[PDB]
Amino acid sequence: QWAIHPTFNLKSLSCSLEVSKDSRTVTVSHRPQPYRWSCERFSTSQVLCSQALSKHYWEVDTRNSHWAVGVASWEMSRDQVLGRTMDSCCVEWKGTSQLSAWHMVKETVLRPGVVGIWLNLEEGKLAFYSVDEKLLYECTISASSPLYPAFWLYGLHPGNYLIIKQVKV
Amino acid sequence: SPFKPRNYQLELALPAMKGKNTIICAPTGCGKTFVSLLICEHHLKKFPQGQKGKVVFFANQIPVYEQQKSVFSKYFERHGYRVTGISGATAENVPVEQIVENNDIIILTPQILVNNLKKGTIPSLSIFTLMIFDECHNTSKQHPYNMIMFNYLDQKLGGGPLPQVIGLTASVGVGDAKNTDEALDYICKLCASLDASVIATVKHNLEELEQVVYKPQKFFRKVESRISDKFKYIIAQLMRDTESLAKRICKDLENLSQIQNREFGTQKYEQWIVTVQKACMVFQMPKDEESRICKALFLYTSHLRKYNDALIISEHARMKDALDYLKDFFSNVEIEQDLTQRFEEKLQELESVSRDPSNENPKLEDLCFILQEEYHLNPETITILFVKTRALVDALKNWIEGNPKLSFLKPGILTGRGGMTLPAQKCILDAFKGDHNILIATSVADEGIDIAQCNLVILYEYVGNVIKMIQTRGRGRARGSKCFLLTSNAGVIEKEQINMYKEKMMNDSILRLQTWDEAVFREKILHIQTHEKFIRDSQEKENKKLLCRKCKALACYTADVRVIEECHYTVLGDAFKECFVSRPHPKPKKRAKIFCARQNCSHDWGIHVKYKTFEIPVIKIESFVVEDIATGVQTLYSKWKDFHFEKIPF
Ligand SMILES: Nc1ncnc2c1ncn2[C@@H]1O[C@H](COP(=O)(O)OP(=O)(O)O)[C@@H](O)[C@H]1O
Ligand code: ALF
Ligand SMILES: [Mg+2]
Ligand SMILES: [Zn+2]
Repeated sequence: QWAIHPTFNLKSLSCSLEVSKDSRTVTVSHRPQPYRWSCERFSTSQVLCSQALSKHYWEVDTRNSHWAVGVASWEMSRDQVLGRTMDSCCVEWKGTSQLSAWHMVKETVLRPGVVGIWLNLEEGKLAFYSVDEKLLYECTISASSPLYPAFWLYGLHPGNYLIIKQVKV
Repeated sequence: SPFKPRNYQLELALPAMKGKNTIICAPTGCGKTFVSLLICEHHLKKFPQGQKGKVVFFANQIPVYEQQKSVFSKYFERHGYRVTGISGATAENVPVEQIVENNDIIILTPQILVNNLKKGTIPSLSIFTLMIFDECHNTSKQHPYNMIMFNYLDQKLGGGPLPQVIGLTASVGVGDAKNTDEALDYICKLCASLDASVIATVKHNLEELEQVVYKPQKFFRKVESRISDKFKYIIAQLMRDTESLAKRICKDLENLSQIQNREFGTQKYEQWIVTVQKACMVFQMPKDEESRICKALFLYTSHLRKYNDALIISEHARMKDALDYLKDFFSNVEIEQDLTQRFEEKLQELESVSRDPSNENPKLEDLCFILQEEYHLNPETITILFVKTRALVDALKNWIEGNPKLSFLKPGILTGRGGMTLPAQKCILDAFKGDHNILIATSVADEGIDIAQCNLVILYEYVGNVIKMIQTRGRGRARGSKCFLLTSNAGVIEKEQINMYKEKMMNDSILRLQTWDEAVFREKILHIQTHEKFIRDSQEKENKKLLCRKCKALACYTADVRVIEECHYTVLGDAFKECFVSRPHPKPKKRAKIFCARQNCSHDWGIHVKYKTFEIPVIKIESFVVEDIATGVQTLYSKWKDFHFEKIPF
């Protein structure tokens, strides 16, 4: 019930990464996509969900290479790397074939899978899940500024796409 | 000691162990150096008591020389054999005639051996018994390896004992074949050039090779250019203006050079400018107006060339660098006042567009992206970046150190001597074993640097023949490595693809050659050697005036020039002591430079220097035009070898 039906935003898209017309699919293009030059542009292969979040649940699949999914504020630096700055907290499947959760400077590492995020700002709790279901690392983080899901995709493996999966109650 | 010999090393060693002159062809990283170690050890230990033999090992580039010397020294210390090396580094070197005799293993750079052989201090090659040629694919038209082999073969075919020859390679090279037949011909000619009967490639223990050696993966990155470039447009407008200015004075110069449809940022334009120069400063008139026209055209063409260089650097390097170069030229250095006004007019617009980051060079943008995403994926990795020119090495060093986004990178420069020195190269190399993470290298990083950890190779518009492709790709000794060719031209990508094929076709041709029956191979090799030796043997068998290239002032005459130490040129006489003027505080200060006497002509002729006791000025032929004392003809000499005269000592 608490789950929302999110969608990507087309203002923070990376020139290397492409989005489908339905805006339910992201993927890595073979060639760069020329786009507007702006201070918003990441200049790096991650994107943000369109919906702002100021009791919401949304889940993505990791089927089809190297990915990071988490939460980030708007006040984050555009050129900064996802998951290592103050405003961001994420889980990434690193190149050592391991899954980890990244905090301000730290990295707690622990078999990948289809993941889900459930947040409650009133209780200020963040929970990550694996559907098989299963549980991932849970934290107690509440942000003053409203947040967005932040997704980083591997930028050099063409044919690697990410879809947020829309389950129903 | 801890190194355990693997099977394929013994397989490769076998034919050399038997005692035939052989070539070894193995993929990069398999450890051919250890194979050389084993062959040398077995060959040296074979001799009976009271008799001993020598071993010689070459290398082209200095860092490779240093690392091979270190490897040999560490391995052969325990047996007690004495090793040593010679290079350009050793100063006041003990005469080699016996440093060859004193030691067992000697490491060199082939130019030293060629020098000694030509001078004759070393009598003959028979003093040695085993010659090892690393990176043996370079034995070709005039490379020093081939001259050593020329001495070897000229000795053998005519009438003492001769040493065994071993060569190592990772790619024998395909030359310019268009079909398997020509590749086979090229490989046969190569084998003939160094007198080898056997080519050794690992086949029995192949499967062992696949999990021992990881093949690096290849990728391409095409980057488009910007449709609208403010700096390009404004500099092109300056080009059009300066071209109109130059056109107006001269009666004609469209017709002087056959070149047509000259673009602005192309090397063809640079060749056109050079041709116009070399055709105009040689043009004669029946007199001061002649000098004035020469000066005007000289200045116009010089600024044209400098701006064209700025354009090409701008399209290659970052925005700021081109303006830096142009401003330095203008500040360091009538009509020139006019051109200075023209440039200072636009200076501020140029700076404004330079400091607008939206118009950044896209190649640098994509390179930042590649480094960022890789270092995000793997926090720790060692990467190498390949460029064409040292100026770009400095530019990339500064640009990498000045980007807040790339705080990860810790840079390390590497280039050939002359300029980094030998111990500096050794320290930079050893550091990578440490706090450095990226290495910016010129062409010297080919033919084996052997960094135990490298997972990323980047080519910045760097392409060539198949040998360079293979040797560049092979650097990624670490498993999971990758190579990325970054370019803004499709033809480069096409050349890379066709080179990959050429590698495949060569690799098939060598396997075809391996099937041939023995003693027919050797027969055709002997035939080729005989024919080539015959071909080479029969192949071979005043007081003029010099004047300033910019103001046509009578500089001197060749009857007053005396060469010192056969290698410096100077002139004595008070007449020359008036024709020039030094500068009070010379730009290096590190010694006073020479300049044209007339304030109209500020042209640098030469430089002061002191022989053992005497301070004298020396000039460069690059400063004058030569004119006959009898006729009015002129030519231009770019290099003293072409000039012919009565060379007289001090
Ligand atoms: N017995 C061994 N076990 C493991 N590594 C070895 C062994 N012998 C040599 N090597 C490795 O081989 C490398 C030398 O390879 P090299 O012959 O220079 O490559 P290439 O064939 O491209 O010239 C060294 O870095 C060394 O670590
Ligand atoms: F001989 Al190599 F890398 F090809 F050392
Ligand atoms: Mg080698
Ligand atoms: Zn002059």
